[PDB]
Amino acid sequence: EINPIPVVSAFNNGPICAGEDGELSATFITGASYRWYSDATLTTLISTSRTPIISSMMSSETYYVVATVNGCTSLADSTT
Amino acid sequence: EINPIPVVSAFNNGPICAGEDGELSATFITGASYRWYSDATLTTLISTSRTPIISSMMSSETYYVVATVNGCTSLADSTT
Repeated sequence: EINPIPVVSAFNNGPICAGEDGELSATFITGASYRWYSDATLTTLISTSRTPIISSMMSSETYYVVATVNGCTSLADSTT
Repeated sequence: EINPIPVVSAFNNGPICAGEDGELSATFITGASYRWYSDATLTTLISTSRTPIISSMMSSETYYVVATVNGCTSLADSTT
């Protein structure tokens, strides 16, 4: 059985005002797990949710997402 | 049948102000049960929920989580 590699895209709420809670989201892939990272090298894990909430953002920041399907991992996408 | 060992990660709401209700969460594993402990030795059980609520926290505290799948237990993760 040769499994396909899933493709996932990342998104956000558009510009947000400092002090507000930012939200991240990603495309839904049936059966996929998701992992969000703060590092470009994917070494620090933030959360494991399709749509995590980031409390009290005071400054611009970037996030990376990897989706996993049937043991196969997507390339990470990113959003700012 | 040889079952895999599940991997579960723990999270929280980020810094919270004293007197507020803190929340814990953990990665979702399909079919897993969850157990949260207050002790590093996993001897005191707090709750059995993926996302328990901790009322009125007045000080920093740490929690441990174990997920169980098909009778196999994960290593405990932790969050502060």
